[PDB]
Amino acid sequence: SRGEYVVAKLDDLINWARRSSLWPMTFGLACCAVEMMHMAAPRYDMDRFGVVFRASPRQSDVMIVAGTLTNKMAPALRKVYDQMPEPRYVVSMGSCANGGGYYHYSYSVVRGCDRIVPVDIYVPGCPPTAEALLYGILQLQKKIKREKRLRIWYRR
Amino acid sequence: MSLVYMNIMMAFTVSLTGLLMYRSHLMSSLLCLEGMMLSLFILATLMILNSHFTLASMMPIILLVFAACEAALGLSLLVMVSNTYGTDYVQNLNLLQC
Amino acid sequence: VAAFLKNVWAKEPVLVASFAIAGLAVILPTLSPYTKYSLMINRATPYNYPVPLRDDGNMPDVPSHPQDPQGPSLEWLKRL
Amino acid sequence: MNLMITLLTNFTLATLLVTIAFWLPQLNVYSEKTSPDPMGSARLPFSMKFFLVAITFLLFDLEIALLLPLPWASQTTNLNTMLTMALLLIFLLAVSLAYEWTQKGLEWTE
Amino acid sequence: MMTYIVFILSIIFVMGFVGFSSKPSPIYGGLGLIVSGGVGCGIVLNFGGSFLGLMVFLIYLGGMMVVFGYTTAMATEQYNKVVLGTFITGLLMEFLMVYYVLKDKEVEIVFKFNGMGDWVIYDTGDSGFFSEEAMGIAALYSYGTWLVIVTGWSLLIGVVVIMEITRGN
Amino acid sequence: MFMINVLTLIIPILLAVAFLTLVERKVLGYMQFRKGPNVVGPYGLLQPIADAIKLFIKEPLRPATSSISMFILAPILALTLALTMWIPLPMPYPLINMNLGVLFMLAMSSLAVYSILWSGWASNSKYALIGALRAVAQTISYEVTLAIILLSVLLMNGSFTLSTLIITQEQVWLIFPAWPLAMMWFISTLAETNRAPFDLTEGESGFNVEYAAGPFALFFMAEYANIIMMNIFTTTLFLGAFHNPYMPELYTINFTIKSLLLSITFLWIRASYPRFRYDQLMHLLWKNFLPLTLALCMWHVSLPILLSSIPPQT
Amino acid sequence: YPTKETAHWKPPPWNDVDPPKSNLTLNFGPQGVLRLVMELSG
Amino acid sequence: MWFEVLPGIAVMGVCLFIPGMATARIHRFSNGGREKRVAHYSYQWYLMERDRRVSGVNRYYVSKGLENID
Amino acid sequence: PFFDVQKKLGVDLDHWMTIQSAEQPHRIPARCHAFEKEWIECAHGIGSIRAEKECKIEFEDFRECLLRQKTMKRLNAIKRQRDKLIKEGKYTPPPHHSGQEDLRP
Ligand SMILES: CCCCCCCCCCCCCCCCCC(=O)OC[C@H](COP(=O)([O-])OCC[N+](C)(C)C)OC(=O)CCCCCCCCCCCCCCCCC
Ligand SMILES: CCCCCCCCCCCCCCCCCC(=O)OC[C@H](COP(=O)(O)OCCN)OC(=O)CCCCCCCCCCCCCCCCC
Ligand SMILES: CCCCCCCCCCCCCCCCCC(=O)OC[C@H](COP(=O)(O)OCCN)OC(=O)CCCCCCCCCCCCCCCCC
Ligand SMILES: CCCCCCCCCCCCCCCCCC(=O)OC[C@H](COP(=O)(O)OCCN)OC(=O)CCCCCCCCCCCCCCCCC
Ligand SMILES: CCCCCCCCCCCCCCCCCC(=O)OC[C@H](COP(=O)(O)OCCN)OC(=O)CCCCCCCCCCCCCCCCC
Ligand SMILES: CCCCCCCCCCC1=C(C)C(=O)C(OC)=C(OC)C1=O
Ligand code: SF4
Repeated sequence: SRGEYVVAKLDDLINWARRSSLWPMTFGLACCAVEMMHMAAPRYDMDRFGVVFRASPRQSDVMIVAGTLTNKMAPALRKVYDQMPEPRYVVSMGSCANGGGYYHYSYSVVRGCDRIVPVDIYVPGCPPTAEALLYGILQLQKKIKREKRLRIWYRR
Repeated sequence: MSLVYMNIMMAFTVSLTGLLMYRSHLMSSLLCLEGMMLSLFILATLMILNSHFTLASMMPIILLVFAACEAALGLSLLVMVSNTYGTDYVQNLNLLQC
Repeated sequence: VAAFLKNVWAKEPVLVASFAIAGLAVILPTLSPYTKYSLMINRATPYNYPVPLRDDGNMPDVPSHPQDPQGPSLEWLKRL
Repeated sequence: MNLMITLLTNFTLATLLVTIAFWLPQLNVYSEKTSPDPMGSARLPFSMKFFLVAITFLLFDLEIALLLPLPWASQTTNLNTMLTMALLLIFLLAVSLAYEWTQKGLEWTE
Repeated sequence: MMTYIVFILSIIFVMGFVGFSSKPSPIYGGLGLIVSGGVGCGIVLNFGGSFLGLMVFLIYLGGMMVVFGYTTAMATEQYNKVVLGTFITGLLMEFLMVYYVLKDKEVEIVFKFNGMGDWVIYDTGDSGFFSEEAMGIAALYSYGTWLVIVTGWSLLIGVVVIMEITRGN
Repeated sequence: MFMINVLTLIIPILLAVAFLTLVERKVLGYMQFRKGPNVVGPYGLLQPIADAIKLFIKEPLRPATSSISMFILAPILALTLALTMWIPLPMPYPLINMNLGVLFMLAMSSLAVYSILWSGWASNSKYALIGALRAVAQTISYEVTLAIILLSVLLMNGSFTLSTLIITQEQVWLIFPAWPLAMMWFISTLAETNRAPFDLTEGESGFNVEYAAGPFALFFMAEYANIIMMNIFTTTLFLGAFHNPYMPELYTINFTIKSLLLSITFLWIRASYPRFRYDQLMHLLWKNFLPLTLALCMWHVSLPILLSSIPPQT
Repeated sequence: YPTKETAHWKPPPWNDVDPPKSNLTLNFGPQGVLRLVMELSG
Repeated sequence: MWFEVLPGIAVMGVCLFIPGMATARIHRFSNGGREKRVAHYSYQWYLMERDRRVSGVNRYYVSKGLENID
Repeated sequence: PFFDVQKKLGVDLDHWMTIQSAEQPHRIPARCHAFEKEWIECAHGIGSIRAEKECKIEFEDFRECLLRQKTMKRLNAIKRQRDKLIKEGKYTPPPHHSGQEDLRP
């Protein structure tokens, strides 16, 4: 009918707006933050996708966890995650944030950042290249594109 | 006479009664004092402009300058007593009863 | 007296420039020959009406018409 | 007449934009957040430096209010007197600045 | 009702004075005083004093009430029946005065005031190729030599005084 | 009929602000050996629309504000004072022809700091209040030199009217007899709108940390409108254009080009230098700019008397 | 003549000097990474 | 390369050219094909009101010349 | 004590402002120049006690120029009678008082 068409077009509009202006915050913990800085370099140019460089935590959309999440750092990570306005997304970069990586069996390393925050995109590597993090960002954009919030609201 | 004169006199009287009855803070007294000056400014300016007294047009500028210097001195005194007591309350300025 | 100026111009040139500009501004209008021109340009600007005088009989200097030869002249202003 | 119409239009456009910016995510039903400055509960420390620069600005602003009618005042016939008074006023401005300078008034916010 | 614009502005002026004079909080008193100063500048502008109203905006509001609110932000740490009571009674005397003015077109409290619109007192002639208030202010450097001298000396002495008393020694 | 004039003034201001965001992103990218946004639209032409919609569907912060009244009122004042400082601008004919338009602009610019003060006080954070107080002090301290420079420049004009400023520069640009005032005015307007290398609130808390994304966007839009307005005012003051009374489009195109070049110079400045410290810019103002401003003010009072070049009062 | 009202009235000090009745502390959290505790005096 | 900033600058230039052109065209249209008359002083306003009264249409830009005198 | 330093020294520190009928810039007249001039030409040289009684009518004329209570009262009475006659319906306003006059110049 008409209402389903209207909510489908509005959903496409809001998903295009959200996926094309992803403002990231980056947790500069370890090596993978240096590789994030290298993706923000002129060669790969995160800004040209609408993805700004080092936005504020109070206005960012996607939060990137690039490095090792230790036991002394995890409550601060949760506190930063809780203050982000919705819609919020989390990208895990590298093995240390994915599952612990080299320091998985350590006494002071959280075995994956998914034990603290919900994670949408997992980027594998040690460090994953700037190409790989760019691919993960674009895959997150694809995930945002196929969201169906207004259709779900109309059907309920 | 005119009506806006009556309104400016009543505004001055309201600000004077506000100054003359302190509530808690010294800053509210300073605000009432400066509202009194503002009412004086408006009254004198209206009288001078309506009377076409050309050479009296410089008076409200001098009045504003002198009363703002007064207000600067008062703000400095308020800052000094706030540094002494930690607050600008008028009930702490009672050492000189004895 | 002479090396002091050089030292203070090497160290604080901004204050040297400020004081020099101030001294120029305070000693130049008393020295220029064009201040009198400003005086008689400001005093020759006709803001209000030139009210005529009743002819008693003895005013050879006061003209009876604007195009009459007698009266103030602004040829110095037209040439300068 | 036209000026206050323009003022009202600017005010109502600003308040319309602010109302839409506030109350439009209010129609969203996102979540309820609990949320349980580097200083936790420290009192604001009173600094004499910020008050000093504020009062210095106020006094210089007053002497600016005195200096303002110079473009109109330059058209007077008494040009020597007006020039002398203008130079005296700006010289008093400079002297007040120099007194603030020498007695360490502009210190740590130079 | 458009002929009563200065009267309506004066009503707003005195209402703001009642509001800020009730002393709810120093910052709210500052906000009410800012609004009252803006309305009073509107009164002066509608009377013909463009320069004096713009002085009110530039010096009183933009230059001095900034200092008042700036000092208010450095004290009076952030988080009544009396405030509401005096605000209500001040509004009551104000509106009673307005009704008694407009019902009989004359009033006496201390002086005798007339209830007609205040456009009657205006002058029927033109000022020529200049504004009278600007020439009156501009005569400060030509006529007011003594006024300039005493005002500038008082300002410099005020700078010295403020520097003296805030030092603490 | 007049409301059409008001609307065609105020809607292109918002359009120019959004495309100023896009232009600044692209120019900074091309100045940092990279590209700006070119994926969202053709050469990024659709980036402000997407960014605006995203910011207007963002979750609000919902702070524990001490006063919701001034929390509402601060963006109101910021946007109203950003939009109301355009009406006496001659383009070549001002929308509201004011006899004292220059001093009206000075009054509005002096009134603009209440948004910073109320935004700092409304947020419960004390560090936000401290940042707001520092920003207010810097803003008023540069208001001082703005006023002195404008006063000293106006002595070549003869009145406060903005339309006469075109007539004064009918022969030569005003940057030729007043270039030190032009440099000091440009730096003072750069520090007036809180821009680099004077944007201390972005360097190590802002005055609007607790504000929601929508009101933050409104504050930022007001700041960019202030930037464009200040550059247009500087162009009118020092780089006046040739105005044909039969073809106003010549003046409109000329000052549009000059003001766009000045705003691009603002963006060029913001990506070349490190930021100042607070005491360093206070030193730059109270101890470098102010004495030279006073000396040049005395020079430009005493100069037209000694040159027999008093500008006409009317 | 001391009364009941004038019972808490102490004499003034001999030198007429009354006693005057710390510094700011900031906790810059981890929001590489580093925490800082700053004792600041303005 | 660098010439790709030009569409954004062109859109900004159009949006800055619009208000001045609109203001000039509105002033010329609303004042009978002439500039909007400036009245900064009371003498110019008195001339304005005299011309409005002498127009016979209650409209200050309808200016009548030698066709009115006898 | 009122030490007349200005008259002793010959300086003019505040006499230019002290009255409205004095020397004003650009020969701008005030609204009540003539009344104030007549009142001053009365009161000069006779003291306050004699000037408070002798030609008080000049001061009454000056005060009536300054504040205009009698003119306002007369206009109020005329307008009140006009309003009463208009409401009771025995007065029709003329064309020139309703905006249909096409004024002189
Ligand atoms: C609008 C037109 C365009 C304007 C220019 C735009 C492009 C240029 C942008 C430049 C970079 C901007 C970003 C940085 C801004 C901050 C830095 C800054 O501006 O610092 C200012 C610096 C700061 O000085 P400073 O801090 O280096 O000074 C040293 C001071 N001590 C030693 C105490 C530390 O300079 C000034 O303030 C000077 C201002 C201009 C002076 C003009 C003088 C004119 C000549 C007078 C006469 C000289 C001859 C002698 C006398 C002769 C008499 C006959
Ligand atoms: C008489 C002319 C008109 C005067 C009135 C108008 C003045 C306009 C300018 C106003 C300036 C106001 C502020 C002046 C402050 C001067 C005092 C000062 O700052 O002294 C300190 C300074 C040394 O600096 P420091 O102690 O380290 O302070 C930290 C900054 N570095 O010390 C110095 O750097 C030395 C400063 C004093 C010596 C300056 C000499 C300049 C000479 C220029 C050429 C001559 C010009 C003609 C006038 C005669 C000057 C003597
Ligand atoms: C003062 C001047 C100010 C100017 C401001 C604006 C500047 C930029 C102007 C626009 C530049 C070009 C934008 C092109 C957008 C993409 C158009 C397009 O082709 O979209 C295709 C997309 C998918 O189409 P689909 O049918 O799925 O494809 C399958 C077929 N093989 O379909 C869709 O996405 C749905 C349809 C989208 C249509 C978008 C059209 C452009 C929208 C521009 C908005 C602003 C317009 C100007 C407003 C101010 C002036 C009036
Ligand atoms: C009742 C019916 C109407 C109901 C309400 C709906 C109103 C219209 C809303 C816009 C049109 C709906 C469709 C939105 C886009 C859907 C199609 C799509 O996803 O297109 C993708 C395409 C770019 O493809 P992409 O995935 O980005 O690929 C990157 C390159 N490899 O994208 C493009 O080519 C560009 C897409 C542009 C979308 C339109 C332009 C922006 C929106 C303009 C109107 C709203 C905002 C107006 C201005 C507000 C203030 C800023
Ligand atoms: C928290 C509260 C809300 C805050 C946001 C809204 C308020 C603040 C932002 C807007 C500020 C507006 C300032 C308005 C006054 C500015 C001065 C002014 O009007 O100047 C223009 C003009 C004088 O120039 P001139 O050329 O001489 O006049 C024509 C002569 N032929 O003068 C004229 O043309 C005079 C025209 C008639 C009189 C106009 C009076 C306007 C209404 C009164 C003031 C309104 C603002 C009150 C609040 C202030 C801020 C709290
Ligand atoms: C009527 C509303 C018009 C849209 C609002 C103003 C334009 C959008 C600004 C968004 C924005 C952009 C593009 C942006 O790039 C940016 O980074 C510098 C911002 O600040 C963090 C922004 O706010
Ligand atoms: S995943 Fe590898 S590169 Fe990344 S932080 Fe861990 S050790 Fe470093």
